[PDB]
Amino acid sequence: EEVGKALEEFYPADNPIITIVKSGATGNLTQTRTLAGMKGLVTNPKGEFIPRPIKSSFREGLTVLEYFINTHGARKGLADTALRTADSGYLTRRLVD
Amino acid sequence: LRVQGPREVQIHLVKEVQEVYRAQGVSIHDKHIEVIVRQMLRRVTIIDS
Amino acid sequence: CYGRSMATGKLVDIGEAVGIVAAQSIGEPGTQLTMRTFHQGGVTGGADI
Amino acid sequence: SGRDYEDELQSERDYVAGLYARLDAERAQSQRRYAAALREHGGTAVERDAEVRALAKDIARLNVADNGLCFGRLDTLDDARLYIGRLGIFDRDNDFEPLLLDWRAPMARPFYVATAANPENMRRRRQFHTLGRKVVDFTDEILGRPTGAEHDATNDAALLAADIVATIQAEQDQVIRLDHTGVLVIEGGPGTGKTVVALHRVAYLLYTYRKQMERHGVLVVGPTPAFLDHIGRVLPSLGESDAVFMTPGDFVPGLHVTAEDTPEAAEVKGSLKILDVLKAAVADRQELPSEPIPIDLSDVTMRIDAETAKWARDEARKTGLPHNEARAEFVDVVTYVVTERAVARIGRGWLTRDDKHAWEKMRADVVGELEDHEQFNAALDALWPILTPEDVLAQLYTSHERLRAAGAPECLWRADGEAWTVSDVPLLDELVDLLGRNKAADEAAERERREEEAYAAGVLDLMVDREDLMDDEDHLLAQDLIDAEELADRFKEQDNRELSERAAADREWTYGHVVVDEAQELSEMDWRLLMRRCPRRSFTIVGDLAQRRSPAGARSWGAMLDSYVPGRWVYKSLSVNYRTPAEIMAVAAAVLAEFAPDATPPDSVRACGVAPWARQVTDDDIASAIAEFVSEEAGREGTSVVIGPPDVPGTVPPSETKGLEFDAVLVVEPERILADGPRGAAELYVALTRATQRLGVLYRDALPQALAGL
Ligand SMILES: [Mg+2]
Repeated sequence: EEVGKALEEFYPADNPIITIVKSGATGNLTQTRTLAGMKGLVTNPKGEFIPRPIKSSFREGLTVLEYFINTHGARKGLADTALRTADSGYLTRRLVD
Repeated sequence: LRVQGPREVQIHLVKEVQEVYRAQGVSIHDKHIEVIVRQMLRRVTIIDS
Repeated sequence: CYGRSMATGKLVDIGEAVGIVAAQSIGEPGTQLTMRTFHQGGVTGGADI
Repeated sequence: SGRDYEDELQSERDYVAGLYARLDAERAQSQRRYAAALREHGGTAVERDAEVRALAKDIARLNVADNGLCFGRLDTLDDARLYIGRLGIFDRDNDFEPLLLDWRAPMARPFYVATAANPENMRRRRQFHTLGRKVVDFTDEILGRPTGAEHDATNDAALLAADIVATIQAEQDQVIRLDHTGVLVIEGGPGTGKTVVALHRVAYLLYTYRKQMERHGVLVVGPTPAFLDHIGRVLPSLGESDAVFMTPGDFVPGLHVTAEDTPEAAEVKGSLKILDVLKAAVADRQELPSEPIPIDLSDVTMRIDAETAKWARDEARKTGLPHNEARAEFVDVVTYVVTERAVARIGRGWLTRDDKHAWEKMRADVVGELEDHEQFNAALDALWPILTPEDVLAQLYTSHERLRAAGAPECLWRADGEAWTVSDVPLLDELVDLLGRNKAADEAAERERREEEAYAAGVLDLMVDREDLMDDEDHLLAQDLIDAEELADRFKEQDNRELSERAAADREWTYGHVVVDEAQELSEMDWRLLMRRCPRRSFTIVGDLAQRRSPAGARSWGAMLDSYVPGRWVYKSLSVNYRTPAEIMAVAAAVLAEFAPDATPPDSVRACGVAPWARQVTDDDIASAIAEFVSEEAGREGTSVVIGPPDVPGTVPPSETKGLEFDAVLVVEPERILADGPRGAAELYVALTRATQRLGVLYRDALPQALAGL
């Protein structure tokens, strides 16, 4: 959170990266922090947080182990998104009925 | 339902569902939830005639 | 009683299937809500809010 | 109650208030973060779920810890302070120095395992008794030689302040630290403090094996929940949701008996010798009619007779299955014979032995008809009915013919058959295993599950298939990961009751540990039941044989335990009497010699000089005597009690004061206590041995031979 606040303070108002976000076009300050700030915490395959943060940012480039631990939740989301639609459709069908 | 009546229980159901949807950042007009709820309380149970 | 139609901005017309509209409006954003854990085992996740 | 004690209590209360203020601040921060994460996370779904669940877990943990935050305090030999409570609170501004230690933290280990003989670098252990966000009081124990200036409600420091003390510490440590993980029988004469040692022992055992028993639960049995009180006050995470309490009349779920049977029917009902009776009882219901029962079939005049009924019940007995389970064999054999005979009767002339597809076809028709024939079902209900334990016991007790046939003595007959005493509870439970379950079919619930699965499958079929996908690239679909059954189960209620509720409502629950206070009172059948309920054989058995009042109670631990753990159970006995004045033991030994020429009186330290006093009461002054006794002891510190038969309004019955201690104890008219049942003398002994400071007696005509000393 502190790194995100510092990133928001530092950026000029007219910078294109922050200009896109502040204009309501795309993205969040979270994505900007992950890009130029720090990636932060990532989750185990079992969903728990890994106490070691990814202090590197994609601007700087992630180390090997940081990238490997980051892959976990990245792959988990692929199945999570597919699974959520099942529950959404269940509730929708009940409501339609 | 037993204490306050059909009106108040319908209001309570709408309030609770909209509380859940508002906490999660979803905006749905109350009339849709009311349309759903109105069908939940369409029946009366009989004991004698 | 239903009142202004959200899509047209005018009073709802006779014959409009408001029920399906309400069902779709309530169901479509369901994917944004939190859900029960998809993990097969473990403790009941409903103990926490 | 010292003024400095009040000052220390106020200081501790202020410290706990500060801890609760920090807890409130943390909860407010967690709630704010949780709301923000739920609303506008802005990240990926998996990350949102992770943060939301972590915050929810933190909030739930804080809410749980809100009740009774701090258990106590430890004073280290380096003069430090360590606060033990339900949460770990640290000063983030002072290098995270611990303000409160989670009871599971390693440095909090001594609070549970330290003893006066092996102090783990601690000098004082302080317990706080809390009713909420407030400390009601605190009690301290010195891990070493006491001095008497310390304030504890149990008075252990003062009593031990009044080397023999070293041997007391060594014995208590030996009992407490025993790494037996088995059946431990702790025994001790009154005034020795077996309750304190048992509480410390159970605390140590539960702490050291918490991981192994966090799921199984702990059962507590005794006349009072005091042990559960201590467990809850030192292990709330286990006491509140995992522990269970039961009286011997409350073993059966749902049922709650309190009436007690006569001292002879209870004895027979409290011994395994009655088990053979119970079987006979369920064998007595294998009735065969005295007269043939017409089938009254639609077309044929078939009938059943004692011959075929005898053969059928003989076969069902030969099967060896329980009653409601062998019903299947009995009905099948009866149906076989009746169908053979009926088909032979219908098959006249046109059909004699056309076994293939003609004789067998008529057998099929006859069975299909008979299985739904109302009279046949009524007959099979009259013969070999389905029984519950109550259906067995009520009829057995009432008939007075079934008792004679089964070999049961007439000491236990009653017209009010369904009036249950605490002695009937174990028999009622054992009848569950003897009768068995009918093994019925739950068609309705199965149909409900089928319909839910069908709806879930329809929901899955409602989604877009892989062939029709319009997305830029192929991707996982819901149908690839979840099946109809999983989705249907996902939306069920899936009740999640607590263990303290889940186990108490299940007659067949196996507990991880069993604690038995006043265990000498349990009958052999109660021990059978408890051992059935604890296959791990992990028991903390506390009691004293010489204080027994029930007739079915234990007379020797070996006779009760050797049937289950021969030689494997460990016996520990406490020798020194210090909590009661030696003058009390002087008369207690005299009352105790009545049961053994030598018995085993404990040696008594701490003679007080304040002799017990006995008073003659005549001309309607006994009620006065007790009135001025209570009026005097009201203003003389501590707690006081009067013990006598309920015929006197102002006395607690001796049975109720079994496990308590008091400063001033008055016992009224021991002559009636002696005559109460077969164990009246024992009652007197118990009533005498509850006094720690002052003992008074009221007698009508003259002191009984044993009580002539005071
Ligand atoms: Mg696309």
